[PDB]
Amino acid sequence: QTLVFITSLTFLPAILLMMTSFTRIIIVFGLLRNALGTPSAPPNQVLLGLALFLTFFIMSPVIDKIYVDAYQPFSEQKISMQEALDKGAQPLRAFMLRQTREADLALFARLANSGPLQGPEAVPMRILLPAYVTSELKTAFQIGFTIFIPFLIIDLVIASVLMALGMMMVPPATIALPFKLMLFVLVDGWQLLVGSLAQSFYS
Amino acid sequence: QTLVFITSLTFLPAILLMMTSFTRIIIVFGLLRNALGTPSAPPNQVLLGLALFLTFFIMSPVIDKIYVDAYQPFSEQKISMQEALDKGAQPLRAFMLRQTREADLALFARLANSGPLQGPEAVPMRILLPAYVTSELKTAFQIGFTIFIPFLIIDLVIASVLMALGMMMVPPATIALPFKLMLFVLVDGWQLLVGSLAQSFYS
Amino acid sequence: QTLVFITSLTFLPAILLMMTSFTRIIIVFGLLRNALGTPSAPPNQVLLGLALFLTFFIMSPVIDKIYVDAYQPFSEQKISMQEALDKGAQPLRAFMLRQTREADLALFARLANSGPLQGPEAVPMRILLPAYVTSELKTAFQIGFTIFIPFLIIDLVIASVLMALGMMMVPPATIALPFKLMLFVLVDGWQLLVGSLAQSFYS
Amino acid sequence: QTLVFITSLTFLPAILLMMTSFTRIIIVFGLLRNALGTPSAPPNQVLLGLALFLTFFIMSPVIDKIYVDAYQPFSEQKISMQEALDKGAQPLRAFMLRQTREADLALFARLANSGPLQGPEAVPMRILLPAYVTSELKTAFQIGFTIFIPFLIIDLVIASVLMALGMMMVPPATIALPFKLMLFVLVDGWQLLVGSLAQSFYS
Amino acid sequence: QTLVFITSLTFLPAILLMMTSFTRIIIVFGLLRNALGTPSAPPNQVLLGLALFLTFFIMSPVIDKIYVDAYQPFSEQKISMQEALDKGAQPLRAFMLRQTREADLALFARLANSGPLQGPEAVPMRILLPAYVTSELKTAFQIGFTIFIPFLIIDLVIASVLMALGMMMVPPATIALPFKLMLFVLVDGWQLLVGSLAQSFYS
Amino acid sequence: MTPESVMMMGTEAMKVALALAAPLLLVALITGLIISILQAATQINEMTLSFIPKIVAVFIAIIVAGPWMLNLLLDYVRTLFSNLPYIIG
Amino acid sequence: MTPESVMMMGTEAMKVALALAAPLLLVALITGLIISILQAATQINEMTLSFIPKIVAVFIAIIVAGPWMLNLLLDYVRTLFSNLPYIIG
Amino acid sequence: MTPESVMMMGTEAMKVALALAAPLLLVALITGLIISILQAATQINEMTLSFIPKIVAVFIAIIVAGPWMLNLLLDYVRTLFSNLPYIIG
Amino acid sequence: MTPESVMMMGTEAMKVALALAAPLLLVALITGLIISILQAATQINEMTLSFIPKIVAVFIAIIVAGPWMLNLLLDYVRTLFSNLPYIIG
Amino acid sequence: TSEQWLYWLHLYFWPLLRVLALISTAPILSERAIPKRVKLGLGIMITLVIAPSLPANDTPLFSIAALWLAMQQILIGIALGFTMQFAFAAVRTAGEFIGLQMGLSFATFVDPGSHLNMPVLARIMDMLAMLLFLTFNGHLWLISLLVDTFHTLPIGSNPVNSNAFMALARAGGLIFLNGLMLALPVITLLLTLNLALGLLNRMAPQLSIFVIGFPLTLTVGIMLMAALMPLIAPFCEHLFSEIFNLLADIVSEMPINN
Repeated sequence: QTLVFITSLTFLPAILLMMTSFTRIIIVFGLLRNALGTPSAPPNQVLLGLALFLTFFIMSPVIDKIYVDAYQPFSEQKISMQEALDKGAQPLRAFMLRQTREADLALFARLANSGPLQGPEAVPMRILLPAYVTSELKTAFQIGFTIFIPFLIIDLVIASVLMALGMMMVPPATIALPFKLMLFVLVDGWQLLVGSLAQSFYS
Repeated sequence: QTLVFITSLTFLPAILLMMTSFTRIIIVFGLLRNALGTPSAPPNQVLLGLALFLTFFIMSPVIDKIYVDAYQPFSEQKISMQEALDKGAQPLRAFMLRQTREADLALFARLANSGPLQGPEAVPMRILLPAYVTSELKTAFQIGFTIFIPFLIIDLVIASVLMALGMMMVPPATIALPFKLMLFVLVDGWQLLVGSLAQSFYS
Repeated sequence: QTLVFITSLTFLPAILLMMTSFTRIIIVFGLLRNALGTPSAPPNQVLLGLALFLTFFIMSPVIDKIYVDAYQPFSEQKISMQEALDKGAQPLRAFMLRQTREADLALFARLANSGPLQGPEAVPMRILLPAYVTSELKTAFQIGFTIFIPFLIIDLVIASVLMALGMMMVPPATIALPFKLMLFVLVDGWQLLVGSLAQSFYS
Repeated sequence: QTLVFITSLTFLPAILLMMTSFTRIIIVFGLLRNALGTPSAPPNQVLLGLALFLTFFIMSPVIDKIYVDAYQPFSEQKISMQEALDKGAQPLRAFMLRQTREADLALFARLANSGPLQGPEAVPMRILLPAYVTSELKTAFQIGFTIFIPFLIIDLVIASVLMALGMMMVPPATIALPFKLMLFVLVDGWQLLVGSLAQSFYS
Repeated sequence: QTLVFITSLTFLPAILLMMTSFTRIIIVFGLLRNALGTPSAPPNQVLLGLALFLTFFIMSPVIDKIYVDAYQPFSEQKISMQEALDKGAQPLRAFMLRQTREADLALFARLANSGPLQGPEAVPMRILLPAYVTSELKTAFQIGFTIFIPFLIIDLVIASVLMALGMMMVPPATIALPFKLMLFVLVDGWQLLVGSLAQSFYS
Repeated sequence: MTPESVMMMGTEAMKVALALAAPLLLVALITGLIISILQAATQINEMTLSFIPKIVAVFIAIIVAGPWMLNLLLDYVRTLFSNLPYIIG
Repeated sequence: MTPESVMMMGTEAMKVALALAAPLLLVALITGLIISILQAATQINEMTLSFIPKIVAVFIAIIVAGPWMLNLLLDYVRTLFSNLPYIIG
Repeated sequence: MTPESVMMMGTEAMKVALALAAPLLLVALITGLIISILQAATQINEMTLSFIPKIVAVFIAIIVAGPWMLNLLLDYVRTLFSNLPYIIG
Repeated sequence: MTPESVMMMGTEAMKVALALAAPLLLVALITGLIISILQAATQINEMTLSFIPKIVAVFIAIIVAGPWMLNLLLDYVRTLFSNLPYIIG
Repeated sequence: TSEQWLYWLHLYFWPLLRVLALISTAPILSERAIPKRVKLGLGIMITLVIAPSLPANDTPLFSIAALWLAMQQILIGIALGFTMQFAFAAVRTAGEFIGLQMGLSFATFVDPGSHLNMPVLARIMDMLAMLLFLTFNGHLWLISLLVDTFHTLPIGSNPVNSNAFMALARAGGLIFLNGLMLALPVITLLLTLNLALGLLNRMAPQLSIFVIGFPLTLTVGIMLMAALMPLIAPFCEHLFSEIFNLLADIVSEMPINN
């Protein structure tokens, strides 16, 4: 092909990431830096890197299945391009389905007006994607609010202390920042954040 | 005719996506994040993903009707832009009018100094586009205002609380972000968004 | 002539569009989204759509004066040179003329120190173009200033009120935006915009 | 050969317009639009139109001397480029040489350790071009700084007024756009520019 | 076969400009415009222009020695280029070898795990090129970053001056650009520049 | 899209805001009033003082009131996303 | 495009702004004035206090005034989009 | 292009800015001064208060002063576009 | 290209910045200090106030100091473009 | 010509893509100030130095299932870049949290125009450190490392491992540390000032900090940036060295764990 081909070259690397993960991971970060002020990292640069590293780290076993389950048997003989699509697709399906909400399913299957369904995997390819995305958004924002809390605590505390002494005049927005960074680092929790994302993915 | 060819390749697809849907979609989402602070969600990727998908679902009946209408006789590649244009526009048109405010048609029909107006195609190609697009803009901003109100409410609240406490120097618009966050998350309304833009789009 | 040809492939389209209209269209919107904060509508996507479409609606009579008067005898492809450009430019001439200020003519031709000037067709291309432009820009920035006033009023009001309350803390520009949205849509004026460019266009 | 052919076809279109003029013009507008906030006028399209046109009027007479001097004997194609390049470069030469500072000449030539210099055409091209381009840049930024002054007057006046009483939160950038938008048209100045660049081009 | 050809278009001339100079030049100017805010200069047009001109100035003697030694005897096409290529490289060789660091030499001779080299010309064409590029880059940045610091310190002075007054709202970057201009031209600095790249290139 | 309907929007919403924010700041008032009175009658007037009690009260408030306040929003928010296809018309 | 006309623009608009914003902040004034007086005569001076009443008043204001204020804008805005083809000339 | 001329630029311009902005903020001063004095002598001190009068004054100012201020700019702006071909040299 | 030389860069430049920006903001300080003191002793405390005088002072500053400040930059800038062929080595 | 030698060139695509990945993945090292056609040159430059003698022969089968193979290479390339910039990012976060106490942070409110105040300080530190490479080698140590990666991780078939990633996705971590280490004395001071502004209030409630504090703390914030410059130059080489130890480890770790 030519035209639609190049088109696919444009869209594809967006889709693949969308197809998998990483859309829920980044938002956690952006929510990070939105606490503790400025960018405090090169958003288009490093926080793309880290958030990619995790993603590969998580989805790895699925992949290893996919290869062991496909190329090495596809190289040589048996299936060609058909139960390739079947046997390689189905792990994606099941995987994705695991974290999907129950409702958004009913929502989009309803709007598209699909008849009686039997195979969950037989629920077609396209249908899953948006419900998946939306769900994962909900999850994401949840996790974010779980993040913020101690910091809000911080600002309230310091502001209060100031209010106690007649400090009304002074803008506590400045003072709290070094503490934020201190009591983030002294408790090491950055590890706790990357892990907390790692396990709480599925559990 | 390579001039005309690649010339058409340059802009053309943007035009093609103007022709349908997805404009009001994007405009809406882009109007989300202006409440709730920073970019947050990654406009590079997610928004365009959702926004594309929904369009696929929506136009889908018309779409496959097209694949039968254009692509199926296009087995012969039968006639390039002859009744691919007509048959193409018929669902385009009828759907479009179905979305088209009818006062606009009075406006542009008036300024166009038209003759007899009977068939939808007696409302010519060039007449549709400006009106229909203006319409889509209208509803878009309508919904747009429908969104914001609760968030503004929350912010007036918090602001008032702080002012009452003697918080004068706090950065309230920074503190209010998590609460906006939850009171969007808690309510599950993230569905009702894409139930709304789904139903109210066709109607 | 690979060279000159393909070079005109590089420049030509922007020229052809500049020859007509559509500039005074663009700058206006370009000054709209300056009100209402953020980039809002998708500049790479829609504004090009509107701005082009309006044109294709507008020039249409002259356009198919070029098709009928020009391309229909060009079925012969009689002469690739003379009255395609010249003759087809005759409506480009007049259409270009009647919209133009008179003073710029005397200014520019005054520079070039041309002799007796009577015929507008005796006023060549290179006298026309710049005057045509500087005129158009004058009009565009005119309208541009006609716009902003009510929005400005809104923000002055809100700011004044807040600061009156002892809101000094608050970010006023974040509150106003919805009002700016309704007071635009409430009055339906979005129609009246293209009513304005459309009617006021020619004269 | 064709390697050579397309080789030059790659860079040439820039080269030609670079050769002479149009380099000061562009930079002047580029320094303009940064006054008055955002991109405003759409450089992607308009500027190339503007600055191409003004030149074509300005460089016109010399181009005519090429027409009679080169294009016209090129009708025969009597000699190719032999005295076409030379002869046509002559008005290019003296053209530029009127507009070139003489300090830059002695500078760069002094670097090249030239011998006796009397004939301007005894000064070869490779001494010509760069010194001239530096002279242009010098001018272009000279006028460049001469532009801004009133605008900065405005901005500082406004800013002073806002901060004069409370209002420390207001975004002056938007309130200061309109006035900068009047003093452009109100003083007519958009004619005054092209008059200025016009005359002061040659001198 | 559009693919191989039009893909191969870009490669070869870019290399031919990589051989000698036009590299560090572009780099330095790009770094400039990264200061002074916006593009503020016409990338597609001028800075490519300069970066061609200065090269054609500096490489002049070499090109001479070739024209003498190659082009004019190539008029015979006597040998299909061998000593044309070779004996034309030898000036490029010595010139090149001037400013290549030793570090890159021995280092890449190691990455090739080469045997002991006698003739530097015996260092084949292939090994010379990359070390050359890397080194000269390592000069380019050494100048370029040493350009900024005055500009940025101006920025500090500005921002300090503002914030000291209660100026909190402004994009001070804009109030910079005029001063960043005056101190560019007022100090004459341009000639100083092209004198620096003029001499310190060769030395 | 009558200006009348557009008015009904505000008529409802602003009353919702009344519902939410009303109790809190009332308790704030009563607090500063009472203590501030005690700032007389053996005067003993400093500056902040009654601030600290005011943090207690509000803190208690969200405890006591809490969930049903939420319910308010939870209702009306939904209702909005309810009528959205009728808001177009 | 006389500077005179350009002046007429501002002459109208600024008066429109007068019409809108006038009542609200007046009520604000009167409020803080009265309470602030009561901040004397059995002094009892804290800080914010009269702020809270000031939120009541403004809130009432949009209720009482409301629609006709809108009408103002609704008028003049239209008039603008009315004369636009005459503004060119 | 003497640094001397370049100085003359600023010498003129900054004085122009003096001409424009001077009256307004002066009236602002006098306002806040007088009211702020009245903030003593039966003290009655809140916070903003005198802000609102300060919006009156400035609003009046553009009315009273108005056109001739414009004239200033209108003059000098032109003069700039006057000497531009002499600014090169 | 010793890190030592690279340090010398900053050592000079930052001191240059000291030279430029020092007087201005000092005068700003002294201003707000003095007026702010006068904000006591017949208190009369509003908000901005001393801002306006601070625009006077800075404005005077560039007048009084002016050219020799420029000279500083004019010197060192040149010196930079002086040693550039030695900066390579 | 034809296609004959073309395909011979079409062997090399894989190490190419590896390399081009190396460069684009190391942008602030080799970045967008450079025109894209130079940054596409260095690949074809370097391979012909390295690429020969490499024993790799593969074929693009139907719809190239070997596209999966590509999923391999880019990773390694990526692997380096987004490590390295820690040494830069740790410096950027070194600058910012300084000025945030100064003139910088008053952009705290929502979305203004662009990131604004970024260049104030942190863009100086952006640069110096980016000079202090070329004392030694900007790209060279890296390129050598890559050369070794051609020995360790050849090509094709069973691609990779994991769990080394979370190690380097642990990483910073120390990002915020090495941020702290530099600015520690600065910050620890400026807190004291910020409070001493407070103590005056009980004596002078009216000092309305924008009248007083800032025109003071601005300069002091500059002084400390003058005097605490020297400590940088000995320190950075800790930063670089450590990461070189790492990439040594990791690059040496995962392959044997296959």
